Amino acid sequence: AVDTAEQVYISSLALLKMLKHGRAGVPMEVMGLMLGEFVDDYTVRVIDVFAMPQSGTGVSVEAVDPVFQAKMLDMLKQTGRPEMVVGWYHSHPGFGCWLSGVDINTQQSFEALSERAVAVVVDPIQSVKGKVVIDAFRLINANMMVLGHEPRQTTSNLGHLNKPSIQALIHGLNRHYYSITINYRKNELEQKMLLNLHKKSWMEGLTLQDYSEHCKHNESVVKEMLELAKNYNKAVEEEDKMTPEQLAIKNVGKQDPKRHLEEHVDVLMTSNIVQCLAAMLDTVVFK
Amino acid sequence: ENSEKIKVNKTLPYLVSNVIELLDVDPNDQEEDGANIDLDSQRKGKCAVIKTSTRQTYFLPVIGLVDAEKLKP
Amino acid sequence: KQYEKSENDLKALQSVGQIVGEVLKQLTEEKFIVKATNGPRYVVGCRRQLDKSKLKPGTRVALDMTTLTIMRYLPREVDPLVYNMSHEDPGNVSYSEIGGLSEQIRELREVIELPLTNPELFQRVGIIPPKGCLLYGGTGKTLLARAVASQLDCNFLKVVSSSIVDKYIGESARLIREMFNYARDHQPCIIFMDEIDAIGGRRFSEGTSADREIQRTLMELLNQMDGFDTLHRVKMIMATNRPDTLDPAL
Amino acid sequence: CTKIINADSEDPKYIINVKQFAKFVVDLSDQVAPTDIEEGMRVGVDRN
Amino acid sequence: EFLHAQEEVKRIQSIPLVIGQFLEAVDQNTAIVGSTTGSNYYVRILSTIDRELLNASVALHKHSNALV
Amino acid sequence: AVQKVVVHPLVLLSVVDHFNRIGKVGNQKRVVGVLLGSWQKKVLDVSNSFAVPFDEDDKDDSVWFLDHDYLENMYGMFKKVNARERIVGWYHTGPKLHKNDIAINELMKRYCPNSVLVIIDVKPKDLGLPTEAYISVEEVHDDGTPTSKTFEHVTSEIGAEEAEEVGVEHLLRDIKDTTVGTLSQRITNQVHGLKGLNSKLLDIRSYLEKVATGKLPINHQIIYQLQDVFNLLPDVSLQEFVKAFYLKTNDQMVVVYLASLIRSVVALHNLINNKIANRDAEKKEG
Amino acid sequence: MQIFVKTLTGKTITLEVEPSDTIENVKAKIQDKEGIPPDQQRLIFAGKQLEDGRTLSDYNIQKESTLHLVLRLRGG
Amino acid sequence: MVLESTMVCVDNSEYMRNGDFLPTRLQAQQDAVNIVCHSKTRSNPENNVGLITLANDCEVLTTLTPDTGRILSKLHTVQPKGKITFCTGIRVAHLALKHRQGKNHKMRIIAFVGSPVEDNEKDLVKLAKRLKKEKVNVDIINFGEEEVNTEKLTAFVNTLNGKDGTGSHLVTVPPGPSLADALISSPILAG
Amino acid sequence: LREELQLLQEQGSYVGEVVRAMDKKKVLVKVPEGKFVVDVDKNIDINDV
Ligand SMILES: Nc1ncnc2c1ncn2[C@@H]1O[C@H](COP(=O)(O)OP(=O)(O)OP(O)(O)=S)[C@@H](O)[C@H]1O
Ligand SMILES: [Mg+2]
Ligand SMILES: [Zn+2]
Repeated sequence: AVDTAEQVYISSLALLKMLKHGRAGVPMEVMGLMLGEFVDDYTVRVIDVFAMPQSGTGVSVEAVDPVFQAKMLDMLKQTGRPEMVVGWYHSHPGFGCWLSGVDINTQQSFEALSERAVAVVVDPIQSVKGKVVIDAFRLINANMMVLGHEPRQTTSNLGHLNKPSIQALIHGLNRHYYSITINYRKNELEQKMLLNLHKKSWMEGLTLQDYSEHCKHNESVVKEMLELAKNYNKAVEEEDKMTPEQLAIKNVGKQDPKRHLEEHVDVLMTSNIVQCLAAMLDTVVFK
Repeated sequence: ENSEKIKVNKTLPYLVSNVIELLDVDPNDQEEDGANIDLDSQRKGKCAVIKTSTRQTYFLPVIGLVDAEKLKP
Repeated sequence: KQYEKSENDLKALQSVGQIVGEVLKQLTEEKFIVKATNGPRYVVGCRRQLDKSKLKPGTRVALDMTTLTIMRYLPREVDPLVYNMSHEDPGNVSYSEIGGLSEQIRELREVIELPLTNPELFQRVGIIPPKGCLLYGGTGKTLLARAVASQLDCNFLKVVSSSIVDKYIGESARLIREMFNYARDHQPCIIFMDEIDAIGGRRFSEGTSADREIQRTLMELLNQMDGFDTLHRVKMIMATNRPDTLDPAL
Repeated sequence: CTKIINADSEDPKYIINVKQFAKFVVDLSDQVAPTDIEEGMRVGVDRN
Repeated sequence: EFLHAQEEVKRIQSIPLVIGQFLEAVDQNTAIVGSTTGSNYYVRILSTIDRELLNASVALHKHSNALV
Repeated sequence: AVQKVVVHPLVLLSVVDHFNRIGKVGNQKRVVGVLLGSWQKKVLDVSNSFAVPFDEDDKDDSVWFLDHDYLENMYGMFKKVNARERIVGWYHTGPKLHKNDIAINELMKRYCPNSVLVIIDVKPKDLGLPTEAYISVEEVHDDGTPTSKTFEHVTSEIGAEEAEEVGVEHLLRDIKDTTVGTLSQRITNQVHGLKGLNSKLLDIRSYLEKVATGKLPINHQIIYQLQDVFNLLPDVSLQEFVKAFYLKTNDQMVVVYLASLIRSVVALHNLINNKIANRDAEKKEG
Repeated sequence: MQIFVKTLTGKTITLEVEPSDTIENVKAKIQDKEGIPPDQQRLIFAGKQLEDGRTLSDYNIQKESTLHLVLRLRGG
Repeated sequence: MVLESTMVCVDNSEYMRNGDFLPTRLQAQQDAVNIVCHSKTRSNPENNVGLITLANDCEVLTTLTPDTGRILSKLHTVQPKGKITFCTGIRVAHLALKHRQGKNHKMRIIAFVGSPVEDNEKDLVKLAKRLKKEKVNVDIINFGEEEVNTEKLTAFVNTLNGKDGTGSHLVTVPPGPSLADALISSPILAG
Repeated sequence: LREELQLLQEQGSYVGEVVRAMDKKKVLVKVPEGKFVVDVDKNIDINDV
């Protein structure tokens, strides 16, 4: 049996292949393989990911020639080192994460050879910048659903941590499959070299900024900042009046001075203090 | 078995509708494998458009079982 | 072969019909605000390999059920009503079959057969040809129309002038709209109304109620005929049983 | 409540008509005599 | 961390959103909408809304159908 | 010929994992692979890559191998699984610009006309951008050889994409310098880039190691720029460069003097907004 | 005589058969010895797919020959 | 079957350009390569046959592939012009067989030399003891014309099958333009 | 603010108009949609309705 503390380790490399292939053909359900490295009865490690040419419909998506599969794995053994189809994934476009009535069927084909084929959903729409609604699954027997017997024999307080969505609960969870808690394998091998490689620049700051127009832009804000302060020479004057909780609901048609009047003060500061300081270092450094 | 499965999914409740137009455009250009779909843009025959009394209009890429030459607008 | 037919059915019976849609405008390279003739409208995504540029306001699109995003787009559509209202008379009617109307023959001819080929003489004078005329008078009027129809093979369109009306809210006007649309589709084109009298009507003090949208579509056609469209290679042909009763402006 | 349209011999295949929803190629119930469902008539039909 | 939550707030602000027109509010952070559905419904708002820029062309959530 | 290159963080990452997969050789291996991408609008794009089997023996280091069947079929799969994708050139792991990369580019230019290379970093420490790319130009000229060919660096940056910006910003979850205000410029390029100019002053100090002792080729074409730098060293402080500098300090600070004057009044209006909620509740509530 | 087939996971199995056996026979045999029905029995040898009606003499597949199987992926 | 990988090294040197052998020197050794790649394929279907050269520019002309349609295409107007450089011919032969998909195959190389070589015998004996530490068996077959009694090649084969190697040979060239299908009947019959 | 994302997915309210109410604190109310009757939220007196 299982302990519902399965803890699927994935990587820091596979998920970018997951989302790029998932989003380049997003409204169709694209899918692929999971090529990883098995460990003990509890955990599993999926390290590499590749897709195949597919043929789809609106509600269904199939695969094509199987030759593609064996020839791809031969070339990945000879270059790098050999592995094994950890599992398989697919991509609900903007749905969420569940096993539909056809998604459950090819899972049933894959769980026969190895019983631990991990079924993975990636949604490349719901993922904005933070959360990436992934939620890997695996089947449970509908024979024990007939028995009314509750499976998986909870022997650790690590399963019931993440709560399922109600929309995935409308679907087959939890009558034919279960969820798995996952995290990410992170290391200085990779974590240091995506941070210190992505957002970097070279001259954007040792340079000046359109020197006749920066001082011109120091009037393009201040000119309407007069009349915006005239509204601030207006709105305080109608206080000691109708209970300023009313002055929250009422003022939603037009812009207030008070919040907008500290908005430009930050802008009229950092545009000046940066451009003044960066000019006064080139006097020292350059002769 | 195929005709039997058809009859299975050929249940007795049916949606009435009337013909609007029978579309015939080319397949798109150009298609690739990877995320291919044998359904969308792989030929020129044949498509059409219809409307149930409930005022809906869906695009058919696939004709279905019967032929359409017998049909018309 | 039979089993092949069967599997063509099988593999054919998994596609899904797709929501016919229309686009109002657009916000981003990816944000699109469209609306289906089902009714409502919703923000909707598209495919990154299908000419996100060619989607001008006015285009015709299709949407998937499941996720409601753009998958494919289709060219113009032509409301099969007018289609089957377009090309149904193969009459062998010939000028030989007719007689006693030579002067009328030529009169009609100039205003519908002359400019459709050569415009020179007119600009050489400097006068736009007319747009639409009609006769008035059992004298072979309808028959003569059917006869003259047999001289284009591309661009004759006839309408009975009464089936045009409908029972639903207002789409009768939409009909004439599509008509003039197809007119501008094939710039040489001949639309025809048979006894446009009944639909014609006149002025009233709102006696009835349907008279309201009747006159609505009426003034609709009024506008469509001679307002904000450079009438070019488009003749209207009408006839009556009493050329009194219609609107004076018409 | 439901309205008939027309039928065909040797096979049920009747045509129904309803108020707001569209029409459907339909079938009767065995539990009634197969006859008196001819055209120009009002009949009852389950919701589902 | 507030900023982290404040950026991740937009999970509602996904693509399949219905189109409507705003009508009126009666309180802070909550109001009633109007779409082509005509049927009107009284729903909340989110932080990211500038209350000040509100005959409001508004989009609404597909399933839950709230102000976005 | 080429404006610039655009690199995604995937192909940036898709070399590191292969550098891990051959890291068990221990002794010496450079990662060399096929770079895929689609250059459009005179801007070089880089999308996908893999790595080809490649070995090197130190004695007579002119013997390379590219298993082109592995290059034929896997690109044929990649041309299948993405027909938008094509070859864009190649790359190598690039610590220190190894010698075989003068004819690796000439070995496989029969696929890509402008077969561009990319030098990446596996042990990141710098103050710049640790992705480098060259281009192939050849010359029958100057002084060196009748057959002369030297690589020239076209500028390099890491392009982003709306799909992958979701991924990388979820994959960071680490120490960050967001909330760009008055301080982000102070540390992205005023703390940092001044020390960025260190390793470029010190870089030409490293070529300067040949005054009488270093390597035997002397100058010819290195000093025409160095003669220019002390020539294009900026103007001295005697002219109205003194006077017009005080002029703009006497203009830029006035805007700061107005803006700081506003900052005191706004928070004072906020002060009464707390004295309205202090005194008018102690009698009411208690 | 036996044969050999490897799944994408790297499995290694044999099947004592005779050259007059069809591929469908092997389909059933490893349906009993693997579980997957012949539906998703997409098998490859010599980089080629086999049809289930031809004898083993049609492919010259000898004993303990290194075939390769993948399922017939068709979810959605 | 038996695990090897047959790697042919063709001769596109400039001394092989005349017409002393009857059809062409090029086509006569070509069909000699054609029949041995039918002899290695049909005795073992796992062996692919690709060709390398040992000229001034050691090019991968055709990739190491089991198809010969690229081999049959390139060997017409192959331009056998160039200075021989055999001292790097050991390196372009050995490092090729480390790029193979299997290292459990037997490393078997044939080498066609039909030109006068200017190698150092002191350099190849350092390369031969290199092949002693690399455990490589190469049967060098001499074609064309050369220094008679293959100078430095008897000394290389002896320092190839030394240290319990005892299995490699040196098929020397007869200095007569006869039909070369009978000259290579000794490697195709046995080792 | 870290909870409305698990609050706003809730369906909104319903705008109704009452001609009048009656006993058992129930209310005949309209919607262009037909009328109905349900209870009142205990927090609402009906003389005020
Ligand atoms: N000038 C004519 N020469 C020969 N036959 C004619 C002539 N005029 C009418 N007919 C015959 O009468 C028929 C009537 O022609 P129509 O064009 O239908 O008449 P009409 O003048 O339009 O009358 P209405 O409007 O239907 S009452 C024709 O089809 C011919 O059979
Ligand atoms: Mg008539
Ligand atoms: Zn799915």
